[PDB]
Formats: sequence, structure tokens, C-alpha cells
Amino acid sequence: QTAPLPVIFIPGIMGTNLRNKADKSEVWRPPNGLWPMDDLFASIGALWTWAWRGPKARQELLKAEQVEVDDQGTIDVGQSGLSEEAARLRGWGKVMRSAYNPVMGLMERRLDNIVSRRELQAWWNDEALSPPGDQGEEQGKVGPIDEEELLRASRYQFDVWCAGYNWLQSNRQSALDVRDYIENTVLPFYQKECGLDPEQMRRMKVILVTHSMGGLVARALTQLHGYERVLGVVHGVQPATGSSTIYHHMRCGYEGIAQVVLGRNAGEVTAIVANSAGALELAPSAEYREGRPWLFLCDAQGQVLKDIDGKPRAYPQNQDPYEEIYKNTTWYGLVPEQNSQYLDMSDKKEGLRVGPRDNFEDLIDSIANFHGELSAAGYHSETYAHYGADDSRHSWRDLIWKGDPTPLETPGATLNDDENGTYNSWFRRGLPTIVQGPLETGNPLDASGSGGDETVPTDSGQAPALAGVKASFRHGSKGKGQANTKRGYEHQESYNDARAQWAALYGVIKITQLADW
Amino acid sequence: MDKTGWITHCFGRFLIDLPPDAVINAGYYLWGDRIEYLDDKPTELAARVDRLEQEWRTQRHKSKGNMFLRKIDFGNESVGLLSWSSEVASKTYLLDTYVTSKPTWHVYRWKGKVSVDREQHAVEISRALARNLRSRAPKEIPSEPGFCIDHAYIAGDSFQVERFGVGVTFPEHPGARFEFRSSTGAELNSLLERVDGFVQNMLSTFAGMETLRKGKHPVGSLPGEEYLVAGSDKGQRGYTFMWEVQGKEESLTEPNLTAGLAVLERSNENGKPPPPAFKSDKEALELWDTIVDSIRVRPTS
Ligand SMILES: [Ca+2]
Repeated sequence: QTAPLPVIFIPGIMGTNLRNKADKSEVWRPPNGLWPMDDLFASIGALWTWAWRGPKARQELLKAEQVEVDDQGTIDVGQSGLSEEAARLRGWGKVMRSAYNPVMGLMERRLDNIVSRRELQAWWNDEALSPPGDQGEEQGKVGPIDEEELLRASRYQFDVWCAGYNWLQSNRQSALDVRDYIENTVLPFYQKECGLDPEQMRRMKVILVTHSMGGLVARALTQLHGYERVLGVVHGVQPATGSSTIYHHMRCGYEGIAQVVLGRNAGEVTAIVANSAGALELAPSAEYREGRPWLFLCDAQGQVLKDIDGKPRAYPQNQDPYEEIYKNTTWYGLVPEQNSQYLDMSDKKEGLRVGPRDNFEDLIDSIANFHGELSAAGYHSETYAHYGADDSRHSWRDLIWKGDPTPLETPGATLNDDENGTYNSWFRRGLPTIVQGPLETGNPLDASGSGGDETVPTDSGQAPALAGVKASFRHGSKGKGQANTKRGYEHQESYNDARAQWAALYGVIKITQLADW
Repeated sequence: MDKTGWITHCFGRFLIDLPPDAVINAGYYLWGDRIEYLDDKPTELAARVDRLEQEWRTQRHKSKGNMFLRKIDFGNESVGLLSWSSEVASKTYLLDTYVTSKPTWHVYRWKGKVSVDREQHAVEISRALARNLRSRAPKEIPSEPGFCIDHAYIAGDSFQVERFGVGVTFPEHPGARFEFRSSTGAELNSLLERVDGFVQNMLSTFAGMETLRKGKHPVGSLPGEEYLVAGSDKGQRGYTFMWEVQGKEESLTEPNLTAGLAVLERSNENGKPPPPAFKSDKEALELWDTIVDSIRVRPTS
């Protein structure tokens, strides 16, 4: 030694602090929701970055091309053994503290303490040795960690670096930014610190550990470019094929329980999300749910309605959510006509250089192309994935409009919803209303994809397993194993659950067996 | 407050005074896209533009062929590179415009998306920009109407969508940041009505939170309102001071205007409570009032 082996943590949805690129003021520093109002300074952060920003201001300030990562957030070094200054250099102040600092510090201390004085240290000597099946592993290929493997792993010095990224921009571009971070910040630290010559540098490898949409960033990085620098990948709660929740949020606002939000009604969320490639890329792909519908128009009895051709109003009907839902401007579309006003609030359409709908449709075509490339390119060959699959977290998995669409669909349709989930008003009743699933009468093929982790339906969480990744841990009620009996974890806080932590450390140990030395 | 040595700055249509040691970062945006000041000398600019055109010419749309569409001459030595906005775009271009001030040369990049069916209109805007971009010394206050940016101003008083944001730190007040923004168009709601719920939530939840001030704060003919809060936890004090003029539609001199001063959580230095941003709430309010009360539309002819 030294034989450094950097662990690069890539955060997820809305997970990285942002500042305005020109003026450097803070524009994003989560959490910004009504939950959890449990910390005074946290609430100041939300007031300053979000609460006092008007709708037009928010649309201007949360603009992908006009923001950049802000590494000056608060840091909880916990039991990592790092000074705040060191953790700051490692970028830990780039990301939501409660969601990510604990797991980064845990991995740091655990990986810095595998073997001492020819004994396995705490946790590694018992908990780590669990049969993967006990932890909900479903592929059945990988085996338990053994003493050899830990001794081998202990020969390396692991350090956790935090690859925060501009989540508003396309994950395609964020992959490039993460590459630059590794090649231009992380590795040069070791070049200087360890006095490494260029060959030694070239031989260095890193391990990615991702949360949520950070997994799409990672796949873009390793699968759409030649980036052999990455030895292996751990994914936690990746929405591999997207999430129907984006439809709920764009049509209804985020729910009051959400820690991180982009608005409390349709117009607020739509104003930001519909202009952001990174945000829109969370939308379900054509392959989501194996091409089956997720958006259901049902009657008062919960039965799926019939369209003009007598076919079920269950969308997508022909495996094209982009045209059938996302660009559809009718009442059930992602951005119905009533919500066009939110696409660009800067001025009346007339004097603008770009039409709001022109921009939006091109952005949808862009995500369709990115989705398609990612699907074809698959997953790193050494991928260890874990996800929350629990039927006690409905996760908007079935997006259901329940009610009578008739009055909405007569020629010259003008009816508007309340931007919070219903067309019912003082003036009209029995009309379509978004209601919690699951669907009354389900497709038997849909059984395995129900529930989720609140944000990622199991449909999407289990996609990596279906695509044949090396290891996949199905956590929660829909999985198995004696160490997997607790209720499945929630998305935002997943890395604070013992199972997510176990699966991450397990992945790192297994991937490390591939390291040369 | 003693404003000895304070500097009057031009931002967009407005003036504001800041302490001489203030560290200032500014951005300016036209029709929603940043107009970026470049350090380029003329030969460097030429090479920059040619370099980009040739890069674009190597790139391929997924179905429409060359990603590069055309180089446009906007007159007044200003040029634009027009490309597809992505490799699958069909309705929008990227128009990357380079423009110089006169008569003193300074270079700017102003890049953004343009609709295919709005191309001629976009061209006229860039033509007009190149006619109107006037140089000024860094602290020169123009008496002619126009929108001030780095080293220049966009002359005229015809309506256009325009915005700035300026961020300021103060050596003497570690942890503090002031920001000043203007944006054409009325904000959709008003400041006090907007934030009160959240603030009342903060006050109710945290005994360490307090409201220092809430109400009207006109500055000359600017009908501003403000909401000022502060709080203590972990042995440090935070602040969030908020000021806004809602704005009027299609108005260059009555746009939405905000001013804000924050002290967010900072850390202990080696296990010691972070160094205070201000000596007292009174000191913070003094700085706040002094800056905000200096905000005014730039007098012009
Ligand atoms: Ca370490």
C-alpha cells in the first residue's frame, strides 16, 4: 500500500445543492417541504431557497443551464473519522445531509476498518456474512462474503467522494460531469498524495454507489461511453425505467408529506419540471412495466372505460407514452392545454424567441431518445442493485382518474381541474378525480410490479433484475429473506435503512475482488 | 450608517449602493438566456467562433443530417451559429450569438433556443441587439436609457424580456449573502401572502425563531414590502431578510424586484461555534436598510 480505491457516491432525485451559476446565490438546498420541520436551520434553508421565491422566480432560478453544484452545504461527519474540512473536500456538502451524509460516513468507517491485527472487525465479522437470500437477493447467482474476500478487500484504502450533480440538466450531461469530477478532482488528489506516476494513475479504478436517479447518471457514464475506470456499480432504489409518480406530481402537485418538492399544485411543478431534461427523464419509458399501461381512466365502480374504438382507456395503449401521454394535450395528458400557461411564464407567447410547446415537445423527444439508448445499453456487468418493493407504499403505481370524462370530452371542451387532482367543482360533480390505487381489477401479469418505495414503483425498481444484473436485492413485503421482514423503506431515506447499507457494503466487497494488485 | 467609500452600481435598469469591499457576482439574461461577458480579444473571439462552427459540422442529427444549419451575419460584426437544439430536435434550434459593444470593443455570448417557425424574429432581435449594445466603463452610470450589463448597456427603452441577478458577500460578515434581482413581468403572488404560512410554521415549531419585522418598506416610488426573520440554534444565529416589489406587466422600470439577505447554517471551526456574521440584529438590520434604501431606477433622459 497505499492502494487507494475510491468509492464515488452519486446522489439522486433533487439530491444535490445548487447555486445560480452567475451570481452564486443559493437556489436549491433540500429539504424544502413541510416535512420534517425538525431542525431550525433546515427550515431557514427552505425559506431562503424556496418558500420566499415566487412562481416566476422559481422557474427562472431552477433553470438547468443557469445553475451549478454548490458544495457549501452543511456536513455531518458523524462517525466517519473525517474532519469537516476533509469531508468538505470530499464534496459531502454537495448533497442533502440527512439523506446521504450518514451512509457516506458509515461506508467510510466500515471500509477503513475491515481487518485489524489479523481479526475481522465489528459488523464484518458477523452481519456482513449473511447469505444474500436472507437479505432479499433474487438472482441467486452471488454468494455470501467470505473471510478470503474481506482479507483481500482490507488491502485497499477506500475513501468516499461525493459526486453531486446538476439534476436539472439531462442525466446524459451529468454523466460527463461525473467523469470530469473523477478524472480531474478525485484521481489527482491521489496522484499528489501518493506520488503516483501516470501508469499507476491509469491503472486506478473506482466503484460507483448510487441513489435513485443517480443510477441513470451512472449507467449513462459506464454504458454510453467507454469508461473502464469503473470497476463495478452499486445501485440503490434506481427508477431504471422511470416512475409514474411524475404524472401525479405534474398534475396535482407534491403531497404535503414530501420532504423535497417542486410545488404544491400542477402549475408550480409543471413550471419547473416541464423545462428540465433531468426531471422529465424520470418519466416512464416505453419499456416501463414491460410496455403495459399505468394510466387508467375508470368509472365510479372502478372499471376501466372504453374509447372510441371500444378499447380500454389504459395508457399507453400501444407502448408509446411519449405520444400517447406526455405530448397529449387533452385533459388526461401530462400537460393538458389548461396547463400550457405554465411552460413559459415570462411573457405572452407572441414576443418570445421559442414557443413553449415547441420546446416541451422537443424535450420529450430528447428523453425518448435517451431512454432508448439507456435501455439498449443496459447495465454495467458488475452491478449490485437494491430497491424497495412494498405493497404498503402505493407509490402512485396505478395512476387512476376515476369519474365520468363525458363532459370533459364534448366538442369545445373547456373544463379545468383544480390543479390538485379533481375536475369536481362548485359547478360540476362526479367528474374525473385522481384516486389512490391499486386498480380494482388487475392484470395478473402486473402482480410483481405493484407497490414500491413511495417514489419508484416496483415495476421500475425490479427492471435491473429483469435485465439480468449480477445481484438484485428486493427489499420489503414483496421480497423474501429472514433479514428482510421489516416494512420496505421509503425512497428518500433508503440509505438510512440497514438493508440498503448492507447491500451497498456487500456490493463494494464483491466488486473489490476484481481489483488488480 | 456611514457610507464612506460605498460604490453606486448599475444593474439592468437600476442603481444600488454597496460597501467598497463587497464581493460581487452578477448575471444578466435576455429573453431568458444569459448574456455572458467574455474576456476574449478579437482574434481569440474569431477563433472561438470558427472552432465551434467546425465542431458542429462534425456532428450528426439522428435523421436530419448535419447538426450545423448556418452561420448568420447580424450586421455590426455580430454573428450567430445556428444548429439543431439536439440530435432529435425538430421544432427548435440552438442559436449561439456573439456580439460586441461599441465604440469600445467588448465581446459577449448570448446563446439560447429558438423556434424553427420563429427564426426571422430571432434574427431581428439579434440584429437589434448588435445595433443597441453600447460600451461603458465598469462603474460609468449612463444617462441614456438602457439595460446595464458588464462593461456595456443595451440602449433603448422598448420593452424586452430582461432580468438580472446579483450576489454579494461581505468580508466583515462571514456567512452573509445579499442578492438583488429584477425580472420583467408581475410575480404571480405577493411576498407577504406567499411566505407567511411557512414563517408561522417556523415560529410555531422553533422557539429560537423570531420575526424581526413584517410590513411595508417603500424605497422612493418602489412599493416594496418586507419580511425579516432571525433565529438561533447550536450557538449560532441565522437570518433571512426578504424584500419584494411585485412588478407590473410589460414594464422595464417597474419589473418584479427582489432583495434578500441570508445567513444560513455554517460550521464550527474545529469544534468551535462558527464566527458570527453580525455583532447583533441591530447591525444586520442597519446593513439591510442601508442597502435596500439605496435601490432606485437609474435616472435617464
Ligand atoms: Ca478512508
